[PDB]
Amino acid sequence: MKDFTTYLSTAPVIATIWFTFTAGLLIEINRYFPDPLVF
Amino acid sequence: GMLETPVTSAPIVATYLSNLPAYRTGVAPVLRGVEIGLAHGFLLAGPFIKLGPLRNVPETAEIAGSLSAAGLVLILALCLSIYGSAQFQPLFSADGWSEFAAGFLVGGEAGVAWAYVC
Amino acid sequence: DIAGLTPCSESKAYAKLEKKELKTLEKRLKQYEADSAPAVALKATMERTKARFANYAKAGLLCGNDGLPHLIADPGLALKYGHAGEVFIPTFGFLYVAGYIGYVGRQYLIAVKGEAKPTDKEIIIDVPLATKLAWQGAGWPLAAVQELQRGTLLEKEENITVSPR
Amino acid sequence: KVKIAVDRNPVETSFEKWAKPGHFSRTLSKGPNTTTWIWNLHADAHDFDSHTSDLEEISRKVFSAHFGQLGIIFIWLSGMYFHGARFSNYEAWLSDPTHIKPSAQVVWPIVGQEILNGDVGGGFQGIQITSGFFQLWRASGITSELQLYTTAIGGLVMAAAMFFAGWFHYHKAAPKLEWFQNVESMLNHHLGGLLGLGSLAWAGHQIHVSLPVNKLLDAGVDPKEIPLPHDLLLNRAIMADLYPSFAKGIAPFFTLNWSEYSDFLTFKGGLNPVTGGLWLSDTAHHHVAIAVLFLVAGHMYRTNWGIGHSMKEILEAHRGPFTGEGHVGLYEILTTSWHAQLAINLALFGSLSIIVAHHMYAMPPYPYLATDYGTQLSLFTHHTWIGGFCIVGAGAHAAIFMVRDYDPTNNYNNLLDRVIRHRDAIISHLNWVCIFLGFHSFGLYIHNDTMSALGRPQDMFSDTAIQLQPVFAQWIQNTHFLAPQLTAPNALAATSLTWGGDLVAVGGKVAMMPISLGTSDFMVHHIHAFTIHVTVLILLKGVLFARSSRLIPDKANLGFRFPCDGPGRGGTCQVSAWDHVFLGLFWMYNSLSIVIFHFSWKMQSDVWGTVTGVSHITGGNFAQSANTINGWLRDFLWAQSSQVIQSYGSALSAYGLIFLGAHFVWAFSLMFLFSGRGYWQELIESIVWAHNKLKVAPAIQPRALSITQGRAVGVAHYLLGGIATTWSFFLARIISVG
Amino acid sequence: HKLFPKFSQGLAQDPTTRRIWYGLAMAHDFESHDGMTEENLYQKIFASHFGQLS
Amino acid sequence: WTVPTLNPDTPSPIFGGSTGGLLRKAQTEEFYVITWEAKKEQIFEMPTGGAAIMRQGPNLLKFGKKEQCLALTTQLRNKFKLTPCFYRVFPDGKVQYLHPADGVYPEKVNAGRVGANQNMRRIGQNVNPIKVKFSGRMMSPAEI
Amino acid sequence: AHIVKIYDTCIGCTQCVRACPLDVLEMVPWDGCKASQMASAPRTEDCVGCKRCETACPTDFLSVRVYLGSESTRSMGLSY
Amino acid sequence: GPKRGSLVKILRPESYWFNQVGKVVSVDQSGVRYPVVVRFENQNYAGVTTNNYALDEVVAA
Ligand code: CLA
Ligand code: CLA
Ligand code: CLA
Ligand code: CLA
Ligand code: CLA
Ligand code: CLA
Ligand code: CLA
Repeated sequence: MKDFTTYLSTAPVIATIWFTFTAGLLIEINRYFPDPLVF
Repeated sequence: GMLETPVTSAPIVATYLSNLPAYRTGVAPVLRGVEIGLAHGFLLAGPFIKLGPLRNVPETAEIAGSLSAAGLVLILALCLSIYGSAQFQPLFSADGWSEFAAGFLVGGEAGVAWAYVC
Repeated sequence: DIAGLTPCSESKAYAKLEKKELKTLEKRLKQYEADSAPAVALKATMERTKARFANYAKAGLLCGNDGLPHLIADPGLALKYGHAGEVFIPTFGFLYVAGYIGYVGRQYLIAVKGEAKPTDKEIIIDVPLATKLAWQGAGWPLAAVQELQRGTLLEKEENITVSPR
Repeated sequence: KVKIAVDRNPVETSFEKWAKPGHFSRTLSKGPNTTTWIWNLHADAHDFDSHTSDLEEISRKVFSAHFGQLGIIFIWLSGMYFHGARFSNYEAWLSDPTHIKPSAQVVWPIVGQEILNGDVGGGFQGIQITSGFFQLWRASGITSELQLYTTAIGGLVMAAAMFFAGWFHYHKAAPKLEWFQNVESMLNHHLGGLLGLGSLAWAGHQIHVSLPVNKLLDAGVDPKEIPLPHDLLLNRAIMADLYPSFAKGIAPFFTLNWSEYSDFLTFKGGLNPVTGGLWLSDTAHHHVAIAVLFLVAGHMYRTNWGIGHSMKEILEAHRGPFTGEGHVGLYEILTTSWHAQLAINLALFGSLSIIVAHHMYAMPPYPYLATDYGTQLSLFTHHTWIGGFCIVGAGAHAAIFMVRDYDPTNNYNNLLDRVIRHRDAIISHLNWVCIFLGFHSFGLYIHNDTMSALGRPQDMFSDTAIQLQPVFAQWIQNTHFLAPQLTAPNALAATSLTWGGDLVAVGGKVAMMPISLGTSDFMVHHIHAFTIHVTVLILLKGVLFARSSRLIPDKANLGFRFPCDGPGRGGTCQVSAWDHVFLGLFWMYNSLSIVIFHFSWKMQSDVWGTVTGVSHITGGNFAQSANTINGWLRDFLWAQSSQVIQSYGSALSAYGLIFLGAHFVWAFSLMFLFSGRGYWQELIESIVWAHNKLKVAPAIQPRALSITQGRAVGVAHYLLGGIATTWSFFLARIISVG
Repeated sequence: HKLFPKFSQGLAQDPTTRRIWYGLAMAHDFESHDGMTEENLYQKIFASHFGQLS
Repeated sequence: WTVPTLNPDTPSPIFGGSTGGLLRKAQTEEFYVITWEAKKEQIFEMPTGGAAIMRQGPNLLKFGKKEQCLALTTQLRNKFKLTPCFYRVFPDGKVQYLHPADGVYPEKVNAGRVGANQNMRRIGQNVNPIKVKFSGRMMSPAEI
Repeated sequence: AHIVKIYDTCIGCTQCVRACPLDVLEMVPWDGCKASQMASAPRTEDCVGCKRCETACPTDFLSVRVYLGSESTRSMGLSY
Repeated sequence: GPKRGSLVKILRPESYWFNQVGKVVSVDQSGVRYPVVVRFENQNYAGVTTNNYALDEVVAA
């Protein structure tokens, strides 16, 4: 389990999780606030 | 060692190559040139006549094709002359190659004129 | 107004473009049922289109001859005519989040160079230390100008240089 | 003695080596110091020969890898069936195949991408799919979404079984090397069990499920009203109502009175006229015959009993005066080298995929397929590309064998040796014939361009000027069309409409008509011959000179993949066989792009179109326009690019976006192909200085990509760009004019 | 060996077809010819300039 | 150690004949002749492509360029533990021995070799290209 | 002929010598390094300029340098 | 010069590790021209981490 957490701490897995979080956050913001251009 | 093939080491191939006029080793370069020219101009007169730009006009297709064949034979004789001037500074000499190129010019023009006289 | 541009709520090509997009959506709408899911999705599309055009007319945007919103990138002209929300507030918002990312990366690099395996902490990310620096990175402009004023933001000329210089 | 041989518990299942990147390589297990390491880690991840020298361990690794691949493919099939059941208009399409467009992908309503859900019919909105799954599912007799859902669950379960099989046969019970080396037994089991029992069980499903359901579908009865397949198995009276042969049961099979099975095992030929696909009765007879043939073929090699042939004995028996020892040593080569096997199997698998493309366009096997012009173009093009890639791969792994596994002290005066020993003659003759083909094939086009530009059309190579008719192909076509009358008496029609004959139309569209071959077809076929010969030249030269040349006498010691041997001796860039694969990849792209262009234009011009006479999609311009490059430039690319360039504001807008994106990626590749890593390394030096100035220089040192990686990135973005460009062009074109 | 190019005997002793191309390419690079001094450099550049004007 | 002589009457390895052998350079300019003595009959790899059987005793091959003889020397020296020497032969008949020109192989130091082309300085201690302008030719600053 | 030079940073590791595919370099007696060995290039007329020696040299910067010069039939690696 | 294990700073200008810091392995006490063996924790483009230097090319910093 320690080795599995080290594997999850490796670089492409963290890039995948972090870009999934960032893309989902932007997707959620563009859903609930549709089409923002200003402010 | 060299690879063995029927194509490079056949006796019929060796006799045919020894009988072709670029190989006889004791005939004159003028004679080699006129025989090679009588072969090549006679074969070269054909496709200019049959496929040239004047091929569909009567009585002038053969004239224009033979005239273009004679022009190409003149270009080939100039090519032979400058090849000899570059390469050599009996067939493989300066005087011998100049004799061979003049013989090719004469034999090629004769072969074109005999392919017309047809 | 600015640069000969009319406001979008006054512009006529803006209203023509709104009417044209509604016309295309209702020509696509008129070949289905009423309670069907394509009709529901197209009515949601028309609702979002009307809401978008109303919001852009409400925000005071400037339209041209084509009926399209134009942005003003000049701090004084934007702050004078009420257009700081389109370039000026977005550029300071971007600079805040971009310096956030850069300062958290720089603090992670300085934290992992002080061990016996900096490349190992670069390949396999130290997640508690990375989350610690990611939460502490909110005071990055204050921390950056303090590290500037102490002379510790910058390395001296112990850098790698070529033969020429 | 053929038997099961297995080692118990060789490799422990543990997450430890997941946490140690590059564990498999002694070099890469040291850790990263520069960025090059990462790339190496992914490049050498699956090169199992460079991991261990033990053939057994390598063989086990490839076995479990193959299981992983099969599990991935099963996940993919599961996905296709599930999306076909839940997010499609398949039932509506079943009720009206001629006026509903197959769609099985829907997009969510965010950021305006909702417009991609277009009006495909059936009260549905989505992206029209061109994989041909709907036609496959109708041909298989599927009628409801429930059956597709159950197929999805089944495929997912099978994927879990495949990944368990991988884990099991690597970590728990891993086969021994002498198990893997039982190639005679492997051929027997794969020819009998796989191909044989595969086509037998499929013929079973066809005869018992496909034929009645599709007979009713062609009769016109509502799919929901059609009896479920299990009722067809259960009550043989219904089977006897449709085909009275089934009344007599399996008595004519065992009593050898097979003629009474003519109701469902036919030899009609042609296409089903109300449906535009091959007769399923012909397909059933075909799979029964194929089954019996392969089950006969699978009992050829000796295993645990005296009967049966021996592969090494058949190889060592064929020796002549011209070739010396003949096929001696080839058995030893093909039972110890995975790369040789991969070369052979890739070559025939690619060629087979190209044959699949041609035979599936020419003899449409699925119902309502020939008139789904987008599906036809997509399938042909796709399988042609896959084919070409596998051929290039064959050349690659042939060369890899030549460098790593070739050992002449077991391979001495042999077929392979003599090929190596007269390679200069081989390459020089191939060289000459490539130049000859290039000059006369391309020169006719340049000649035509010049004559057309000079206002002298009577001097062109065309059907009205100087004609170059494909007399041989026309003769073969005519013979094929006249075959049912004399040389195939039991055939009611020719095997394909393209030979000649009448015209089969479905829903007002042309399914297939006779294809005529003229001067333009002559010219494109010789272009094809030229490009294929050049590709063969590059790849074959790569494999024949992989070990040595007059330039690099000891090239074998430098490996398969290496940049060069320095700027000396005039310059030795791209001397490696890998670099020959790299150039062969570009030439393969060239060849297959002209092939798919030929197919697209020829079909749209002389085959496809509506029936009122037939009005073709491009009016029949091929025969007069496909003799000049300007003709291809204007009448094909420029003319048919209208649909892609004006696809904005509609459901096809994604094809415009991917048109532009693909152009961009193609161009982006040129930076890597045209440049070199010295410049980039120095640029990175300056940037590294800038990062050092701000204390942000990474501990893993930024390095420019290697020479070979620059070439690899280059060719990959080049292929992706070009192929995706033609993809967007094709799909937008054929969907809008289809 | 051969005469062309006269400005470089290192290229004139080349037995390959590289000699013709490199004689074509290094012809107007007067700073790297055989026996070139500085006065000769400026004088040949002056003559070439007149050629450009003509 | 004395400089050995070429025996042209030395038996050659068993080889069926490649297309990658000699050309007109061997007849006009030069070709090289490699000679070794084997302990047993054994198959090796020809540098021009193909396989060949070396004889038991004196062997003799002839190649076009020098790197072919070096490649066969490296193969016979690291794979078979043999000691070959290859010569340079002209169409006159002039025979030029080399490798090992000292008799001892160049990968180990031998007393009596004169050091050639040795700059007694660092590479960073070279002059600038301005200091070597307008000599009789193109010069690099490392030539002086 | 290509210009091959040896510089005094040589540590006599013999790597360049065993990397040259042409037998151009050799090791000579010397006193400047602990190995008491120095490289030398007495046969640069046969040098093709492949730079395997430079790839094999460990020192930073290089102790063997190949300056590509005028081409001959031996330096172009021609067999014809 | 410097003792074993101490940190120096490289001032050979064409070195890869010029203006950077390494660690002394040994200093040879013969008449060798470049006796100071310095190891570096990062590799050059050749993948080498060790180089000989002179006494006036290293500064104990
Ligand atoms: C990137 C370069 C740039 C350029 C070309 C402009 C251009 C302009 N600025 Mg802007 N400005 C900029 C950046 C720039 N700005 C920045 C970074 C700031 C924040 C410091 C401002 C703050 C600002 C204010 C408060 C005002 C302008 C104004 C203007 C307009 C007239 C002034 C002029 O011609 O000066 C040429 C511009 C420069 C040499 C760049 C430096 C800008 C300085 C810092 C401010 C200049 C203000 C100026 C003295 C006010 C003139 C009043 C006007 C009625 C005559 C002109 C369109 C004025 C306006 O609204 O006109 C209608 C105005 O009141 N700018
Ligand atoms: C799930 C439980 C499990 C665990 C803990 C292990 C553990 C191990 N395996 Mg085993 N094995 C398993 C199941 C498991 N295996 C399965 C299901 C298979 C069949 C594929 C195998 C077949 C197998 C082989 C052939 C080998 C191993 C090896 C190993 C050892 C090292 C491998 C490693 O660290 O890389 C971890 C690997 C990864 C984290 C990558 C997973 C790759 C999958 C298949 C990716 C598929 C993704 C797909 C392509 C989507 C991509 C989309 C797009 C982004 C491209 C390690 C002890 C190796 C060994 O023992 O060497 C001495 C070895 O050679 N395993
Ligand atoms: C008649 C029995 C039989 C059948 C049907 C197969 C079928 C297959 N083998 Mg072969 N194999 C067999 C006997 C058989 N084998 C024997 C006796 C040997 C030893 C001489 C081998 C040695 C062998 C090796 C080394 C490899 C194969 C591989 C394959 C697969 C090729 C991929 C493909 O295109 O299939 C299409 C895909 C399908 C038809 C999917 C259905 C597959 C299921 C599992 C049915 C196949 C029957 C299977 C043998 C039963 C296993 C039961 C198990 C619980 C004990 C295919 C599934 C390759 C492979 O991919 O490994 C994973 C491979 O590398 N086989
Ligand atoms: C290869 C695949 C395949 C399969 C699976 C079938 C299957 C079938 N066909 Mg056939 N068929 C096929 C190919 C196939 N066919 C081909 C290629 C042709 C063309 C020649 C035909 C032409 C044909 C005709 C004309 C007819 C059939 C019929 C049948 C059905 C009955 C046959 C029978 O009596 O078998 C013999 C019986 C068995 C094999 C018994 C199976 C063994 C049992 C299940 C073992 C159970 C043991 C276990 C211990 C007990 C259970 C315990 C448990 C409950 C706990 C059966 C569904 C008949 C039919 O019903 O049509 C609708 C029929 O009239 N077929
Ligand atoms: C237009 C683009 C283009 C063209 C014309 C060529 C042409 C050629 N390639 Mg090249 N290639 C290309 C792109 C191109 N390539 C690119 C982008 C790459 C990078 C991947 C390559 C990489 C590559 C490889 C790896 C190989 C080739 C080879 C060849 C030659 C094939 C032999 C042949 O067909 O001779 C026939 C000549 C032609 C088809 C050229 C047109 C000739 C015209 C029609 C007639 C000429 C008469 C002329 C008008 C008279 C002029 C008179 C005037 C001077 C006064 C041919 C010269 C191959 C080769 O040389 O082996 C034989 C080979 O192996 N190329
Ligand atoms: C490359 C392929 C190719 C071919 C086959 C042709 C063919 C032709 N051209 Mg075209 N042309 C081409 C490329 C080609 N061209 C290109 C690239 C350009 C642009 C530069 C042109 C521009 C052009 C112009 C402006 C014209 C032509 C014309 C013609 C026609 C007359 C040519 C002629 O009379 O030559 C003379 C014939 C020969 C020189 C024959 C030599 C070749 C022989 C037959 C090979 C035989 C080898 C033999 C089998 C070996 C046997 C060995 C054994 C005995 C031992 C002919 C149909 C003319 C025309 O009007 O046509 C209607 C014309 O005016 N062409
Ligand atoms: C004031 C004008 C001027 C003068 C007096 C010079 C003088 C010189 N230049 Mg400089 N230079 C100039 C402008 C000038 N240059 C311009 C405008 C460019 C950008 C193109 C350059 C870029 C440049 C480079 C990169 C180099 C020089 C070099 C040189 C030196 C040698 C020239 C030589 O030997 O090449 C001989 C010239 C050729 C072999 C020309 C080949 C033909 C070229 C590639 C164009 C081909 C296109 C073709 C004509 C189109 C035909 C179309 C067809 C359909 C008809 C000489 C000192 C060289 C140097 O100093 O070396 C150290 C050198 O490497 N120049």
